[PDB]
Amino acid sequence: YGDAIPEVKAILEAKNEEELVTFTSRWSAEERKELRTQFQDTTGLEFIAFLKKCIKNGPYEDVMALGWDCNISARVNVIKKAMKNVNDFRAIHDVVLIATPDERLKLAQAYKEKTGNDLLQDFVDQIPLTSAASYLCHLAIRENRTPRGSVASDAEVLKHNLIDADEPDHEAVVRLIITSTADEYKEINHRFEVLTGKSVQEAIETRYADKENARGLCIAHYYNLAPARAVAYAFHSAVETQNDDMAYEQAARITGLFHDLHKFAWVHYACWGVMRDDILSRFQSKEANKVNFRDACLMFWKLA
Repeated sequence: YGDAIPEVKAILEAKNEEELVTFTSRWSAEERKELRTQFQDTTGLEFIAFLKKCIKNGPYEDVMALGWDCNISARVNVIKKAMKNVNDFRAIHDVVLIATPDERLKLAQAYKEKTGNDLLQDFVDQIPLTSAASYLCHLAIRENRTPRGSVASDAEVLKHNLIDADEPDHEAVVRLIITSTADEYKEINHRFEVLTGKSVQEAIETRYADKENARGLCIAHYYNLAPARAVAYAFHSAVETQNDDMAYEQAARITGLFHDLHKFAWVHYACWGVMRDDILSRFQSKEANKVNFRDACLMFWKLA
């Protein structure tokens, strides 16, 4: 790290976003953490804040700042930003839906240590229970997965609420999905497809006109099938977003949080296209804070 510290300090001082990408590519998660520690010991500067001070704000900065951090710290930062003003359910969902029970516990602990408040209590105070999106937030952190031995009837509950009913029972749908074991859910999913001739994704996206709602339910659904499939869907949802500010914001977060943990998202993305090719095609902005995002994104996903 002795040579690498002055190397990256100089890259940052030059605002050389291109070289920052290639520099970052050299290091494992364990090495990034060690490098930040030594960087601060040697230079007196906390690495992430210095990176943000040097690199102009936007999605390129976001992907780098999230990607260089420890994953749980990154998640805490994302939740706080998401809840500061109008709740950004897309960001909260990414954090709490794409999470093992242990990741959930570690997030709760880190969030309490950082903010002095329990995550669940902040959800209680700041997220009224109305929409599917709101129920996903609360139930994701409250409820565990347990077998029910009712695969046929659970598939019927999904058909009834997603397709047949005048209005879905949002809480019942969220509870069903969030509390399903992976084994039972694979079976529920198949039975739903047989019963309806539709994918669960299609049924959700047809029913829920609010994009945050539809997206969050699809993430929870896909997580049950495979964690990296939820990540692939979320990435797809970013790619197909017409508004560049939003598409790049979402892609930066998803990449920063999940590029290592869910490295095989590209396997599941193949449903929609070749992930490498779509990153290249989609992220072509000339805006200064976006121009180098594509290359950062490819690097973090090992698709360069």
